[PDB]
Amino acid sequence: VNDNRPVFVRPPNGTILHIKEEIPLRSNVYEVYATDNDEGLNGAVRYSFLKTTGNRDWEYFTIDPISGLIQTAQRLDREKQAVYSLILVASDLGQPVPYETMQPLQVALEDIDDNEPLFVRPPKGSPQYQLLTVPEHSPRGTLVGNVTGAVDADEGPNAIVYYFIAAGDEDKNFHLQPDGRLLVLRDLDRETEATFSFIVKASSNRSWTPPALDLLTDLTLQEVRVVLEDIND
Ligand SMILES: [Ca+2]
Ligand SMILES: [Ca+2]
Ligand SMILES: [Ca+2]
Ligand SMILES: [Ca+2]
Ligand SMILES: [Ca+2]
Ligand SMILES: [Ca+2]
Ligand SMILES: [Cl-]
Ligand SMILES: [K+]
Repeated sequence: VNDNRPVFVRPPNGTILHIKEEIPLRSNVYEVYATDNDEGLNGAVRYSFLKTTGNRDWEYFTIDPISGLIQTAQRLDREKQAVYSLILVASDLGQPVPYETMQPLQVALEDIDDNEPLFVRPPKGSPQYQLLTVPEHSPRGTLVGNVTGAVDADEGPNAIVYYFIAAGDEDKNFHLQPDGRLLVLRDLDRETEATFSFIVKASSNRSWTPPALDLLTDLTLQEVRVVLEDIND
Protein backbone atom coordinates (compact mmCIF):
# COMPACT_ATOMS: atom_id res chain seq x y z
CA VAL A 1 0.00 0.00 0.00
CA ASN A 2 1.25 3.56 -0.91
CA ASP A 3 1.31 5.26 2.56
CA ASN A 4 3.61 8.32 1.92
CA ARG A 5 3.52 11.21 -0.60
CA PRO A 6 6.93 12.58 -1.87
CA VAL A 7 8.28 15.57 0.14
CA PHE A 8 10.48 18.25 -1.50
CA VAL A 9 13.85 18.67 0.24
CA ARG A 10 15.34 21.14 -2.30
CA PRO A 11 14.69 23.72 -3.35
CA PRO A 12 12.87 25.34 -0.35
CA ASN A 13 9.27 26.55 -1.21
CA GLY A 14 9.27 30.14 -2.64
CA THR A 15 13.07 30.32 -3.34
CA ILE A 16 14.03 32.52 -6.30
CA LEU A 17 16.98 30.91 -8.12
CA HIS A 18 19.47 33.45 -9.62
CA ILE A 19 21.51 32.32 -12.70
CA LYS A 20 23.46 34.42 -15.25
CA GLU A 21 21.64 35.17 -18.55
CA GLU A 22 23.07 33.84 -21.91
CA ILE A 23 24.52 30.62 -20.37
CA PRO A 24 24.91 28.02 -23.12
CA LEU A 25 22.46 25.18 -24.01
CA ARG A 26 22.24 22.26 -21.51
CA SER A 27 23.95 24.33 -18.71
CA ASN A 28 23.20 22.92 -15.19
CA VAL A 29 20.66 25.10 -13.27
CA TYR A 30 19.64 23.11 -10.15
CA GLU A 31 19.48 19.58 -8.59
CA VAL A 32 15.85 19.02 -7.47
CA TYR A 33 15.48 16.42 -4.61
CA ALA A 34 12.33 14.95 -2.99
CA THR A 35 12.14 11.76 -0.79
CA ASP A 36 9.43 9.06 -0.37
CA ASN A 37 9.90 6.53 2.50
CA ASP A 38 7.58 3.85 0.93
CA GLU A 39 8.71 0.30 -0.12
CA GLY A 40 9.91 -0.22 -3.76
CA LEU A 41 7.85 1.55 -6.51
CA ASN A 42 5.49 3.35 -4.04
CA GLY A 43 8.80 5.05 -2.93
CA ALA A 44 10.56 5.57 -6.32
CA VAL A 45 10.61 9.36 -7.15
CA ARG A 46 10.25 10.84 -10.69
CA TYR A 47 10.67 14.58 -11.50
CA SER A 48 8.70 16.70 -14.09
CA PHE A 49 7.51 20.28 -14.79
CA LEU A 50 3.74 20.88 -14.74
CA LYS A 51 2.85 21.75 -18.40
CA THR A 52 -0.99 22.13 -18.13
CA THR A 53 -1.11 25.81 -16.86
CA GLY A 54 -1.16 28.72 -19.34
CA ASN A 55 2.51 29.44 -18.34
CA ARG A 56 4.96 27.96 -20.93
CA ASP A 57 8.25 29.05 -19.17
CA TRP A 58 8.96 25.25 -18.94
CA GLU A 59 10.03 25.43 -22.66
CA TYR A 60 13.33 27.11 -21.61
CA PHE A 61 14.39 24.13 -19.38
CA THR A 62 14.50 20.28 -19.12
CA ILE A 63 14.34 18.24 -15.86
CA ASP A 64 15.80 14.72 -15.78
CA PRO A 65 13.03 12.41 -14.44
CA ILE A 66 15.55 10.27 -12.42
CA SER A 67 18.34 12.67 -11.24
CA GLY A 68 16.17 15.83 -10.80
CA LEU A 69 18.78 17.88 -12.78
CA ILE A 70 17.32 21.01 -14.44
CA GLN A 71 19.28 22.14 -17.54
CA THR A 72 18.63 24.98 -20.03
CA ALA A 73 16.85 23.94 -23.26
CA GLN A 74 16.85 27.40 -25.04
CA ARG A 75 18.61 30.77 -25.06
CA LEU A 76 18.00 32.69 -21.79
CA ASP A 77 18.02 36.46 -22.63
CA ARG A 78 17.22 38.77 -19.65
CA GLU A 79 16.43 41.53 -22.24
CA LYS A 80 13.76 39.14 -23.69
CA GLN A 81 12.38 37.76 -20.36
CA ALA A 82 13.96 38.35 -16.92
CA VAL A 83 11.85 35.92 -14.72
CA TYR A 84 10.69 32.33 -15.50
CA SER A 85 7.97 30.50 -13.49
CA LEU A 86 8.19 26.65 -13.20
CA ILE A 87 6.06 24.21 -11.19
CA LEU A 88 8.21 21.25 -10.01
CA VAL A 89 6.40 17.86 -9.67
CA ALA A 90 7.71 14.83 -7.75
CA SER A 91 5.74 11.57 -8.31
CA ASP A 92 6.11 8.05 -6.94
CA LEU A 93 5.18 5.07 -9.17
CA GLY A 94 2.14 3.85 -7.08
CA GLN A 95 -0.17 0.89 -8.06
CA PRO A 96 -2.78 2.25 -10.62
CA VAL A 97 -2.26 5.93 -9.42
CA PRO A 98 0.87 7.60 -8.03
CA TYR A 99 0.89 10.31 -5.27
CA GLU A 100 2.56 13.55 -6.53
CA THR A 101 3.66 16.85 -4.88
CA MET A 102 4.14 20.23 -6.65
CA GLN A 103 6.37 23.19 -5.66
CA PRO A 104 6.46 26.52 -7.58
CA LEU A 105 10.04 27.69 -8.43
CA GLN A 106 11.08 31.09 -9.96
CA VAL A 107 14.36 31.50 -11.93
CA ALA A 108 15.60 35.14 -12.28
CA LEU A 109 18.34 36.03 -14.80
CA GLU A 110 21.25 38.17 -13.49
CA ASP A 111 22.19 40.81 -16.18
CA ILE A 112 25.49 40.61 -18.14
CA ASP A 113 26.92 43.50 -20.22
CA ASP A 114 25.92 42.09 -23.64
CA ASN A 115 24.32 45.26 -25.15
CA GLU A 116 25.76 48.65 -26.17
CA PRO A 117 24.12 52.10 -26.40
CA LEU A 118 22.02 52.28 -29.65
CA PHE A 119 19.89 55.03 -31.26
CA VAL A 120 16.60 54.25 -33.10
CA ARG A 121 16.36 56.11 -36.44
CA PRO A 122 13.26 58.27 -37.04
CA PRO A 123 10.86 56.64 -39.59
CA LYS A 124 11.83 56.76 -43.33
CA GLY A 125 10.65 60.06 -44.92
CA SER A 126 11.15 62.24 -41.76
CA PRO A 127 14.57 63.86 -41.04
CA GLN A 128 17.12 61.31 -39.71
CA TYR A 129 18.93 63.78 -37.35
CA GLN A 130 17.97 65.03 -33.89
CA LEU A 131 17.19 68.81 -34.26
CA LEU A 132 18.39 71.33 -31.64
CA THR A 133 17.79 75.15 -31.66
CA VAL A 134 19.51 78.06 -29.81
CA PRO A 135 19.16 81.89 -30.05
CA GLU A 136 22.08 83.32 -32.14
CA HIS A 137 24.59 85.41 -30.06
CA SER A 138 23.81 83.26 -26.91
CA PRO A 139 26.68 83.60 -24.36
CA ARG A 140 29.38 80.93 -23.76
CA GLY A 141 27.98 77.85 -21.92
CA THR A 142 24.29 78.41 -23.02
CA LEU A 143 22.43 75.04 -23.17
CA VAL A 144 21.63 74.47 -26.91
CA GLY A 145 19.73 71.37 -25.70
CA ASN A 146 20.10 67.71 -24.57
CA VAL A 147 21.29 65.19 -27.16
CA THR A 148 19.45 61.96 -26.31
CA GLY A 149 17.88 58.85 -27.94
CA ALA A 150 20.61 56.25 -27.11
CA VAL A 151 19.50 53.36 -24.80
CA ASP A 152 21.58 50.44 -23.39
CA ALA A 153 19.24 47.42 -22.85
CA ASP A 154 21.43 46.12 -19.93
CA GLU A 155 21.00 46.96 -16.18
CA GLY A 156 22.53 49.52 -13.76
CA PRO A 157 26.34 49.80 -14.26
CA ASN A 158 26.11 47.70 -17.51
CA ALA A 159 23.80 50.39 -19.05
CA ILE A 160 25.83 53.66 -18.68
CA VAL A 161 25.27 55.94 -21.74
CA TYR A 162 27.75 58.77 -22.64
CA TYR A 163 27.60 61.11 -25.71
CA PHE A 164 30.64 62.37 -27.70
CA ILE A 165 31.12 64.40 -30.95
CA ALA A 166 32.59 61.76 -33.36
CA ALA A 167 33.11 64.23 -36.30
CA GLY A 168 31.80 67.49 -37.83
CA ASP A 169 32.53 70.34 -35.35
CA GLU A 170 36.12 71.34 -36.52
CA ASP A 171 35.23 75.04 -35.74
CA LYS A 172 34.68 74.19 -31.98
CA ASN A 173 31.27 76.00 -32.05
CA PHE A 174 29.90 73.65 -29.32
CA HIS A 175 31.00 71.50 -26.36
CA LEU A 176 29.09 68.26 -25.77
CA GLN A 177 29.12 67.17 -22.09
CA PRO A 178 29.19 63.36 -21.75
CA ASP A 179 25.63 63.58 -20.20
CA GLY A 180 24.26 64.91 -23.56
CA ARG A 181 24.15 68.66 -22.65
CA LEU A 182 25.24 70.56 -25.83
CA LEU A 183 26.69 74.03 -24.95
CA VAL A 184 27.62 77.19 -27.01
CA LEU A 185 31.42 77.97 -27.06
CA ARG A 186 31.65 80.64 -29.85
CA ASP A 187 29.65 83.71 -31.06
CA LEU A 188 27.00 82.32 -33.46
CA ASP A 189 25.41 84.69 -36.03
CA ARG A 190 22.19 83.70 -37.92
CA GLU A 191 22.96 86.18 -40.75
CA THR A 192 26.34 84.38 -41.52
CA GLU A 193 26.01 80.63 -40.60
CA ALA A 194 22.53 79.66 -39.31
CA THR A 195 22.83 75.82 -39.39
CA PHE A 196 25.38 73.21 -38.11
CA SER A 197 25.58 69.44 -38.60
CA PHE A 198 27.89 66.92 -36.86
CA ILE A 199 27.86 63.25 -35.75
CA VAL A 200 27.58 61.97 -32.14
CA LYS A 201 28.75 58.61 -30.77
CA ALA A 202 26.86 56.96 -27.85
CA SER A 203 29.25 54.75 -25.83
CA SER A 204 29.53 53.11 -22.36
CA ASN A 205 33.28 53.98 -22.55
CA ARG A 206 33.83 57.22 -20.50
CA SER A 207 37.22 57.79 -22.32
CA TRP A 208 35.97 57.11 -25.91
CA THR A 209 37.75 59.28 -28.59
CA PRO A 210 37.36 59.62 -32.39
CA PRO A 211 39.37 57.08 -34.49
CA ALA A 212 34.81 56.06 -42.50
CA LEU A 213 31.47 56.79 -40.61
CA ASP A 214 28.29 55.15 -42.03
CA LEU A 215 25.04 56.49 -40.41
CA LEU A 216 22.89 53.92 -42.39
CA THR A 217 24.40 50.80 -40.68
CA ASP A 218 25.97 52.08 -37.35
CA LEU A 219 23.16 52.88 -34.82
CA THR A 220 25.81 53.76 -32.15
CA LEU A 221 25.97 57.10 -34.11
CA GLN A 222 23.39 59.80 -34.95
CA GLU A 223 23.47 63.10 -36.82
CA VAL A 224 22.74 66.24 -34.79
CA ARG A 225 21.68 69.44 -36.51
CA VAL A 226 21.74 72.87 -34.77
CA VAL A 227 19.79 75.88 -36.18
CA LEU A 228 20.00 79.49 -34.80
CA GLU A 229 16.71 81.17 -33.74
CA ASP A 230 16.37 84.78 -34.99
CA ILE A 231 17.23 87.70 -32.66
CA ASN A 232 16.27 91.24 -33.82
CA ASP A 233 19.97 92.51 -34.09
CA1 LIG B 1 4.85 6.91 -1.91
CA1 LIG C 1 20.97 39.41 -23.15
CA1 LIG D 1 25.73 47.54 -21.84
CA1 LIG E 1 22.22 42.05 -20.55
CA1 LIG F 1 22.98 88.28 -36.17
CA1 LIG G 1 18.78 88.27 -36.61
CL1 LIG H 1 13.49 81.30 -35.41
K1 LIG I 1 17.24 74.98 -27.37
